Amino acid sequence: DFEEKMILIRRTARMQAGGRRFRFGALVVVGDRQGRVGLGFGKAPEVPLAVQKAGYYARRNMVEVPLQNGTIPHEIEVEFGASKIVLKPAAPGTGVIAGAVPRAILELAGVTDILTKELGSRNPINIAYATMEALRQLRTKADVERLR
Amino acid sequence: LTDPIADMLTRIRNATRVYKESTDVPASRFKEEILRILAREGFIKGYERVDVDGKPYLRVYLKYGPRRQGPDPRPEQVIHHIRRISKPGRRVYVGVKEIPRVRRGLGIAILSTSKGVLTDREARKLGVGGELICEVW
Amino acid sequence: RKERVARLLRMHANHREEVEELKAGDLGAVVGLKETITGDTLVGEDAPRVILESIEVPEPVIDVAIEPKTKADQEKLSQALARLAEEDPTFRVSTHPETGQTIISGMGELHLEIIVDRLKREFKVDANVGKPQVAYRE
Amino acid sequence: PTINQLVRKGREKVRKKSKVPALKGAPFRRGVCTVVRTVTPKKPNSALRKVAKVRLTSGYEVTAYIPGEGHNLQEHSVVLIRGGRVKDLPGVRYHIVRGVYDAAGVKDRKKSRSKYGTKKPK
Amino acid sequence: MVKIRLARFGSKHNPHYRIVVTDARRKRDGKYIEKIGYYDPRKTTPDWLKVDVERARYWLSVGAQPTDTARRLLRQAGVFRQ
Amino acid sequence: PKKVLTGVVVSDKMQKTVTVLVERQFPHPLYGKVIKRSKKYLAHDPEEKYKLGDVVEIIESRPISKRKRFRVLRLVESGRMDLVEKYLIRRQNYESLSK
Amino acid sequence: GRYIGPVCRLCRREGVKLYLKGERCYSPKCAMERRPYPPGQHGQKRARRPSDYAVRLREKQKLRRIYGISERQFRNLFEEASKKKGVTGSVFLGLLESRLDNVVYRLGFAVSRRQARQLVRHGHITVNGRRVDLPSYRVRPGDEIAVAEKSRNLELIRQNLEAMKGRKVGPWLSLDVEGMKGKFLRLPDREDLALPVNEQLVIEFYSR
RNA sequence: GCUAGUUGGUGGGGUAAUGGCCCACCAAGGCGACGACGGGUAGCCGGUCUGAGAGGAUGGCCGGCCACAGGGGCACUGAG
RNA sequence: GAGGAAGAAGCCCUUCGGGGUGUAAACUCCUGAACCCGGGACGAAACCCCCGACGAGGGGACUGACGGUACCGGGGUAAUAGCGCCGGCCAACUCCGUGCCAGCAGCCGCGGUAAUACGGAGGGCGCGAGCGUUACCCGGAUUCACUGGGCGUAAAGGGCGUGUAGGCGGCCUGGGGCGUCCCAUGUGAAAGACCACGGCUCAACCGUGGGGGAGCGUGGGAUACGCUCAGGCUAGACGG
RNA sequence: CCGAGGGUAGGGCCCGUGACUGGGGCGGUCGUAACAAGGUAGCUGUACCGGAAGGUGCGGCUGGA
Ligand code: SF4
Ligand SMILES: [Mg+2]
Ligand SMILES: [Mg+2]
Ligand SMILES: [Mg+2]
Ligand SMILES: [Mg+2]
Ligand SMILES: [Mg+2]
Ligand SMILES: [Mg+2]
Ligand SMILES: [Mg+2]
Ligand SMILES: [Mg+2]
Ligand SMILES: [Mg+2]
Ligand SMILES: [Mg+2]
Ligand SMILES: [Mg+2]
Ligand SMILES: [Mg+2]
Ligand SMILES: [Mg+2]
Ligand SMILES: [Mg+2]
Ligand SMILES: [Mg+2]
Ligand SMILES: [Mg+2]
Ligand SMILES: [Mg+2]
Ligand SMILES: [Mg+2]
Ligand SMILES: [Mg+2]
Ligand SMILES: [Mg+2]
Ligand SMILES: [Mg+2]
Ligand SMILES: [Mg+2]
Ligand SMILES: [Mg+2]
Ligand SMILES: [Mg+2]
Ligand SMILES: [Mg+2]
Ligand SMILES: [Mg+2]
Ligand SMILES: [Mg+2]
Ligand SMILES: [Mg+2]
Ligand SMILES: [Mg+2]
Ligand SMILES: [Mg+2]
Ligand SMILES: [Mg+2]
Ligand SMILES: [Mg+2]
Ligand SMILES: [Mg+2]
Ligand SMILES: [Mg+2]
Ligand SMILES: [Mg+2]
Ligand SMILES: [Mg+2]
Ligand SMILES: [Mg+2]
Ligand SMILES: [Mg+2]
Ligand SMILES: [Mg+2]
Ligand SMILES: [Mg+2]
Ligand SMILES: [Mg+2]
Ligand SMILES: [Mg+2]
Ligand SMILES: [Mg+2]
Ligand SMILES: [Mg+2]
Ligand SMILES: [Mg+2]
Ligand SMILES: [Mg+2]
Ligand SMILES: [Mg+2]
Ligand SMILES: [Mg+2]
Ligand SMILES: [Mg+2]
Ligand SMILES: [Mg+2]
Ligand SMILES: [Mg+2]
Ligand SMILES: [Mg+2]
Ligand SMILES: [Mg+2]
Ligand SMILES: [Mg+2]
Ligand SMILES: [Mg+2]
Ligand SMILES: [Mg+2]
Ligand SMILES: [Mg+2]
Ligand SMILES: [Mg+2]
Ligand SMILES: [Mg+2]
Ligand SMILES: [Mg+2]
Ligand SMILES: [Mg+2]
Ligand SMILES: [Mg+2]
Ligand SMILES: [Mg+2]
Ligand SMILES: [Mg+2]
Ligand SMILES: [Mg+2]
Ligand SMILES: [Mg+2]
Ligand SMILES: [Mg+2]
Ligand SMILES: [Mg+2]
Ligand SMILES: [Mg+2]
Ligand SMILES: [Mg+2]
Ligand SMILES: [Mg+2]
Ligand SMILES: [Mg+2]
Ligand SMILES: [Mg+2]
Ligand SMILES: [Mg+2]
Ligand SMILES: [Mg+2]
Ligand SMILES: [Mg+2]
Ligand SMILES: [Mg+2]
Ligand SMILES: [Mg+2]
Repeated sequence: DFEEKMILIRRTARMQAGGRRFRFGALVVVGDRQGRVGLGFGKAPEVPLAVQKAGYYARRNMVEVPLQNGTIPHEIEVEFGASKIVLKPAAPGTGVIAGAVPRAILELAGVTDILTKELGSRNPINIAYATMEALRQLRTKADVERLR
Repeated sequence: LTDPIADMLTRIRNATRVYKESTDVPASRFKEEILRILAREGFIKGYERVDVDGKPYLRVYLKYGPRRQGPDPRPEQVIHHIRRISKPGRRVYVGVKEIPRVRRGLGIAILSTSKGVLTDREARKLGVGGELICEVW
Repeated sequence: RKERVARLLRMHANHREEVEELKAGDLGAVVGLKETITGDTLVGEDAPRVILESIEVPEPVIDVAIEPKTKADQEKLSQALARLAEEDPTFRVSTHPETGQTIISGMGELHLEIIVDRLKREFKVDANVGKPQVAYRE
Repeated sequence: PTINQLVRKGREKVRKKSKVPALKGAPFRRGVCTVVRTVTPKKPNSALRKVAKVRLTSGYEVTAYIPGEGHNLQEHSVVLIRGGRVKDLPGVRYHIVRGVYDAAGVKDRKKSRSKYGTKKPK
Repeated sequence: MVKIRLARFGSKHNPHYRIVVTDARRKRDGKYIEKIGYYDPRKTTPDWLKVDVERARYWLSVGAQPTDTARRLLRQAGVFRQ
Repeated sequence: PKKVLTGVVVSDKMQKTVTVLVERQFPHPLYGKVIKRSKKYLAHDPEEKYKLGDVVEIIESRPISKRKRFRVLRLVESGRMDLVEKYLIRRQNYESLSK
Repeated sequence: GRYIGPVCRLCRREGVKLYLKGERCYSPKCAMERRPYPPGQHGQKRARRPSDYAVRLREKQKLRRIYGISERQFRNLFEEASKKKGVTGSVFLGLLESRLDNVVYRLGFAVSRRQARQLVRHGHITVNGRRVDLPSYRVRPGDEIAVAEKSRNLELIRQNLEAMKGRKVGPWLSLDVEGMKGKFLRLPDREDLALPVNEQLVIEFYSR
């Protein structure tokens, strides 16, 4: 099976007569380190549920990510509205030179060597959703040729 | 019209994103020469020298992927990305060693030269350089 | 603090004689030093860092207050008598708890006289002096 | 901006403003103490902090902070100062370096003595 | 006049010359006209002298005079052999 | 080589000397874009034969006066008073860039 | 100079027996056996979830503490690596291992690198029959790591040479025993060596 | 907005040598939003530091050019 | 340096059972920085003297500040550790003292009787002949944005035109080849930086070789895009 | 003749300083202008007036009804 890492736990708060009433939310990345990843963000009235829920949604939503000696094929830039992830491919000696949100979503997909950067809003939650949709936008000399 | 090229790539861009089977772009020899590349490179099906109200156009035949599964059945694109590099505002000119390398191989830079309208692979082997006309992937 | 001893001089009636050494139980004047003041022990470099017996006695007998007139040049005096205090270690600057005036204190009339007269006719000082103010009470 | 506008009008380089003009560029500066008092700091705070007005060899007269528990400072104290805003105190933007000139270090200090100019206990 | 002499390099107690052609009125170790080979007076490696004898002749011809120990390592590897 | 350059005569109101305005083009070292710039050369006409409009080549020559260091080499084109206006209309325009 | 203090505590913090003590490390009397929690007042306190910086910090001190070396020298070796051709992490362990004092330990001349370093600093070792006392001598492929033959008649080389007649120096080394020599034949492969060290976590550290 | 040795010319002095370098005369020019004039600050470069790079910042030690020898002016001797 | 307890004393913690400093110490033993003796340099082979011919080659002699130093050889004592931090950023936690006081402070902010945030202690984390601090440069700053930003409401469309310079400019054919691309060649000093080897025991330092690029000069070549010049067009624009 | 510079005289720029005064920032006294239709929708350019916030005239805006 898969490996889990909680990436972001956070208490929110909502208002109601006499009291602010909370609810927690957790963003979790899940991956095999050999090629699949996934991410889901879930919110229960208690921390540990919402973590598990984040997991539930984690596996309910996964990603190809066509590794290549542990790096990615092409360099890729995606914007998830104001937040902006950039991935660059790195030679077999480097390492994962990423943030913390992109560190996880890249380590669990089994990226071993990468150059990256977080221009734009460096908000975790959108930097997350951004790193994913950029992964799931990777292609190969294959699928290019297949398409042409 | 200020940049006939940008116009065309944008005729072509705007076209595909709503999956127009074709789109026609007013014609020039230079214009054709780039299309002639798009085709040859798997980006478009190809093109023919049509005519609207007696006006010499080019009809570009667009090309996509399969219908897909899920709630967004729209195909992926064949030209995912196309944009002017050199420009009337700012000429870009690269010498051969200056020549860029689009999407780690998977894409191209079409670049005018004193030896035809080549691609990056093409000029790098031909040993020349010129005006970075655009980029496709 | 470490300190280079360049030259060593004996002072005679009429001339200054240079000499390459100064044995124990003798007096002379050493050229070179920079930080050394009076009543400060001095040892060769690789030796026991002993401090000679100090000295110590009389506390000042006469006290005189000095008013820095006006007023951005009080501190012409502030740096003046810090140069003084390592030059004469027998006067004593102090500032009054209440009233806040500056109180030079001395070994006698005469002692305060020249110290004061210097402070002006050698440091310009915009200042006058006299009887210290009294800290009263209700 | 168009590429022309940049050709014409360039891009304006950012310039920074010293937060220790008084030092005249030096690491530290020497000075004498004109006033030594306590001051009160702004909300949300509430102490009596020990300050010194100090006239520098640069020309400037600045007010400085006296770090630590207790000091030996008063009028005419010769003193050495370093860059260092104290956040709560209007107009304080340098510190007196204890253990220099007439700045006594702190009696009984045990930790971080490097920073209160106390020598090492035996 | 234009000269052939030893232009010191290396470091302290590590002499490492560079017999050289340069105008007499330069610093010893200043802009020379041409490097015509090194010299390691300490003899620390098999090559403690390699005068470009092809070049070192051209100079001597057109003027260049030399140190009384420039020639020493110029004779030593014979620019003078008849 | 003695630098040769090509430009229009904009002043002949001197005596055995003509002003030759010279354009050059080059790319902006930061912003790529090609840009024009120019320079007026006082040029030696020993036989006074050059006039307004006359696009000519002038050549790097030895000094003849303070600021004359080129002599005209060869008449290359003629009557380009459009370029002459292109430079008067700029000059003239200056009278309204004051306060 | 070197770490020099209480050394079990290194291992107890690091949650991994680093074999620093040498002769004692395999005894039930080592510390890691009796208490394998971190040193000091707070070890039996239920440990807390470690940050990524931590994780790479701990991983780094781990590698570093193993070769028992100054963070100065460590980093400078490491820098040499990055700039050197190909795979940084590997070439790191390479140069980390191509250093003398640790060789002597790999060749069991001495019990631990500490003991090894002493031996090396004392002139009791020689590379190539030239006497060499600098524990940072990067040994290069082809070198003869002698014992000083005037150091030969010495209770401690013997003892350790004696327990080294037919054990296996790794794939890159060649202990001609009896005659006290040995050889540095190959800079290691990554696979050549297992240490409790993620070669990559350390690169990701110095990337901050 | 600037400019009377100012910009050009004829003749001459000066110099190792071109030149408004200096001088007499003739002409009315020369320069400026591509930033003249003016004010500020600064010796420049090889390089150095930082930076993914582009770029930013810097110019002590060493090597190259320049400028200066308390502040000014001046010429003499000399290949200089 | 090796061995050295289910683990001394003191100190810190404690639910009072125990936990921690800690194999750390003591202790056994092995090595042997400094020191002590003995020897002891490379840097210096030319200038000059001798045969020859004052030349080519040969041969002989004098000369060492550092220096009795480096290094070698023999003997040879367990032999300085300190500084920053331990609320979050950020690696490291408890007890007392204190009580918006005394103080901390780079930003958030911490102190009002139970403070992991002040002060001391024990413990811990990081560095180690150093550790910290202030000043400043570049970085994070994609926050002057060329690479690589923006303007309906966040800072940001000129109150609206008309037009000067300027910037930009439709489709076809041809000449030039200014930009642009290519090859050659000169220049691009030395040190530096980079790759290789090599000298000092290592390294710092240093030596030898290699690889050069931008940039500019000179000659040859290309013509697609831009430029200029020359003809034609009518889809822009103006006109009837 | 030119000429360091000295001197007479009139100008331009900069910097420091000055009785007093103008507002600006930081750490009790009067009212209640704004935020809810904020108790007269708010804001607006201008204008006159008023201890003060502000009020009022004229026009505009909706970012009001
Ligand atoms: S003995 Fe056990 S505790 Fe001490 S070092 Fe060797 S491994 Fe760690
Ligand atoms: Mg969702
Ligand atoms: Mg956006
Ligand atoms: Mg943020
Ligand atoms: Mg935020
Ligand atoms: Mg795929
Ligand atoms: Mg004093
Ligand atoms: Mg309070
Ligand atoms: Mg408070
Ligand atoms: Mg005092
Ligand atoms: Mg001599
Ligand atoms: Mg003339
Ligand atoms: Mg021995
Ligand atoms: Mg780094
Ligand atoms: Mg960095
Ligand atoms: Mg005249
Ligand atoms: Mg003449
Ligand atoms: Mg003449
Ligand atoms: Mg003149
Ligand atoms: Mg003349
Ligand atoms: Mg006249
Ligand atoms: Mg110009
Ligand atoms: Mg000035
Ligand atoms: Mg200056
Ligand atoms: Mg950047
Ligand atoms: Mg220099
Ligand atoms: Mg002068
Ligand atoms: Mg002078
Ligand atoms: Mg002087
Ligand atoms: Mg003089
Ligand atoms: Mg027990
Ligand atoms: Mg105990
Ligand atoms: Mg106990
Ligand atoms: Mg021990
Ligand atoms: Mg012994
Ligand atoms: Mg010798
Ligand atoms: Mg003879
Ligand atoms: Mg001796
Ligand atoms: Mg010895
Ligand atoms: Mg001991
Ligand atoms: Mg620290
Ligand atoms: Mg840190
Ligand atoms: Mg922490
Ligand atoms: Mg208790
Ligand atoms: Mg108290
Ligand atoms: Mg503290
Ligand atoms: Mg407490
Ligand atoms: Mg509390
Ligand atoms: Mg505390
Ligand atoms: Mg803290
Ligand atoms: Mg900064
Ligand atoms: Mg930047
Ligand atoms: Mg800024
Ligand atoms: Mg931009
Ligand atoms: Mg922005
Ligand atoms: Mg607004
Ligand atoms: Mg408008
Ligand atoms: Mg207006
Ligand atoms: Mg126009
Ligand atoms: Mg055109
Ligand atoms: Mg045009
Ligand atoms: Mg050309
Ligand atoms: Mg060079
Ligand atoms: Mg070596
Ligand atoms: Mg070299
Ligand atoms: Mg035409
Ligand atoms: Mg005069
Ligand atoms: Mg005068
Ligand atoms: Mg005079
Ligand atoms: Mg004034
Ligand atoms: Mg109201
Ligand atoms: Mg109202
Ligand atoms: Mg109202
Ligand atoms: Mg309202
Ligand atoms: Mg109104
Ligand atoms: Mg009233
Ligand atoms: Mg009213
Ligand atoms: Mg109204
Ligand atoms: Mg509203």
